Amino acid sequence: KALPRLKQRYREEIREALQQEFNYANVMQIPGVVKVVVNMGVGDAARDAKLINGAINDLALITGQKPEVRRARKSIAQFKLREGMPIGARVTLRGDRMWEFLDRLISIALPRIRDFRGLSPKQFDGTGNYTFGLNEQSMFHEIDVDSIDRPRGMDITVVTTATNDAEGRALLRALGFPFKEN
Amino acid sequence: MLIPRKVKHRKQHHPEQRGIASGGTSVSFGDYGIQALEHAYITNRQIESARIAINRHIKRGGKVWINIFPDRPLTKKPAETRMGSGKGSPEWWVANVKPGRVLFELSYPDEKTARDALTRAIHKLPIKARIVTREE
Amino acid sequence: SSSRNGRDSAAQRLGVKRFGGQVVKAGEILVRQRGTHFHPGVNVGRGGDDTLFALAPGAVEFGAKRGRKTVNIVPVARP
Amino acid sequence: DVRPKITLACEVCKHRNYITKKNRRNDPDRLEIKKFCPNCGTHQPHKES
Amino acid sequence: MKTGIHPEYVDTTVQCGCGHSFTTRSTKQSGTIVVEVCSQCHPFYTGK
RNA sequence: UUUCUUGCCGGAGGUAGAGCUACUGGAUGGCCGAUGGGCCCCACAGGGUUACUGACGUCAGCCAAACUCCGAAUGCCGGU
RNA sequence: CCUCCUAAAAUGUAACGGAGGCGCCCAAAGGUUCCCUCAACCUGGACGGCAAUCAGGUGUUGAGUGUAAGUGCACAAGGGAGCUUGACUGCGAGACGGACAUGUCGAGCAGGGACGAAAGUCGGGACUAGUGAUCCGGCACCUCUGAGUGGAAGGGGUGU
Ligand SMILES: [Mg+2]
Ligand SMILES: [Mg+2]
Ligand SMILES: [Mg+2]
Ligand SMILES: [Zn+2]
Ligand SMILES: [Zn+2]
Repeated sequence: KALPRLKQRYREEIREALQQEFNYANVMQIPGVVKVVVNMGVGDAARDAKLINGAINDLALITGQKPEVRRARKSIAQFKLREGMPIGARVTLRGDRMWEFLDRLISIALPRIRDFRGLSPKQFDGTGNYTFGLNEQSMFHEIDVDSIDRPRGMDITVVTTATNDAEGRALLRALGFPFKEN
Repeated sequence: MLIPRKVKHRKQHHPEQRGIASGGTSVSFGDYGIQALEHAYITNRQIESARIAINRHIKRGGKVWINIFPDRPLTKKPAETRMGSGKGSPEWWVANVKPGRVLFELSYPDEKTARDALTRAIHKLPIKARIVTREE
Repeated sequence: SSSRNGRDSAAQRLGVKRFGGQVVKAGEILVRQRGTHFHPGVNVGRGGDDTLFALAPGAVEFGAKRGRKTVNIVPVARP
Repeated sequence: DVRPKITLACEVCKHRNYITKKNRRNDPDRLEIKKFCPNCGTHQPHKES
Repeated sequence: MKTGIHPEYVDTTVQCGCGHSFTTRSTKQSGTIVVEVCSQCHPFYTGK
């Protein structure tokens, strides 16, 4: 009896739109969205570890799930990094949580980018995956404007069942992403 | 003066002079070559001398290949020393040469000076050698 | 005029002790080895230091199993 | 010494049953461990002496 | 969904300066978020 | 007769030999050309250039007591 | 004392022959149950660059195994998590190796435990170094002895 709006807008007509656009052999061929992954690559926590607390708090407040701390898998002095210290936080969004989250992204956070000129269509993987980084965290209304001690951006990765760039871009355009044209 | 960039082991047992060659027994890059008919360690100074002799007799044209590389080290003890107290220090580089091995290779327009240069090189080697050509 | 070498350990007398076809009692050491160059088969156990020993009387038989060298004990019959 | 020899006694009958080694810098405290004590006939807690 | 280790999630409602309202969920405990510029209110999405 | 010799049968090797796009190294000549040098534009963004140094790959010919995808003859253990 | 080559395809084999390591460490890096698969490269990503964290793909072993080298290990002995102390007591058929003294493996039985639904595994660590005979003496415990007798001193046994 509960159904998120983006899930509905997908199910009712993106199915038929993509089917008539690409003439698939059958229904299961139609590309869909699997998961969206949000992480803060802190890195600079090597000097001081308390940056991770702010990072995880921001991820929790923007995603509704607490993140997990990603430790260093190698030791590198050039960055002054040893085995296993808090370096980043990840959040994996699946299901209706992912659906309403990226609805919120596509409708609220992105318009609040300062001088939003668009997202490059050429940001895709070549296997149907879209990833884009972000320079600031103040766009989400769910962070108080006085909560920012310092700026901390994110990487957002969207994983789809698209075979490659064509259908990946088509699905994301149909979803309402603000792409450019060049 | 050919020396390997590095070796895994600086001190090694002597190469064995048994049998006849099984690889590199035919002329492959040039038109004529020098084939060995004896067993002998061939040092890099001998190779240098033979290469210089061929180059001098051939002058401008022609190209010369050296299919033999001295990567095997030989050691000698300091002089006036009694036996014992460890192994010597490496101060020769040789390549083990069996009969049938083709050592040098020449590609030149004219047969007479080709063979003459090859003979000049042969006279600098410590082995009995002969000149061979691609045709059977 | 001295060498930094010259020191060595004792030989540990490893190797196969009972070859194929020999009759062994239970608990006899069949092969002394470092790794698992041979793996235990039927009625053959593996010691702490990787020696294979018979678990039951019979006749030693070597073999292979999925590319692994194995040692087995064949249950010799009654006289 | 860093890794000295410690001796563990049963908490009940106070018999010195086992001797072992531990890193004193890593473990400045006495070692609590459950070990079999023969005369007691059962597993009793042991403490470093 | 683990027991209580996550920040709480509340059904919310978003209304814009364009007068258009949503129905969604977020961590905003007040249950409603007011925004100035929305999707149909941005020049890029309007084509300007 | 358990010893020994001969025939047969069952065994486990890693030497001699050989092989290397089968590993770790060494190493010859090409083809291609990253990178860098310098030249060439000169902006310092924006592009074509070069005795060259020439990665990676690839075609052919090679080497090794401490190399091995391979691998004898003898010898050794057991049965008969 | 341990590892490799010399060492001549069982074992063993010398030289002031060729190369290295050890006189430790871990209360978890031990026991058990359960799950997982690296390195490298390509592509895309905010600071971020060859290389930090994230995503997709190719990738059967080239990573890693506390520490040398070799033999092993991808079925994992490599990576992760929960519980835990078997890094036990009394023993031990049968073996390897050996001048001797040393040294090494061991199924299985009983007690009392850990883990596991169970089968089962557990008498330290993937394996091989990390050590010192005897005498003399110290400490703890024992239903041993006690120089006429009761004690005691001293002496024995077991662990160290
Ligand atoms: Mg995809
Ligand atoms: Mg001559
Ligand atoms: Mg030393
Ligand atoms: Zn007790
Ligand atoms: Zn609006």
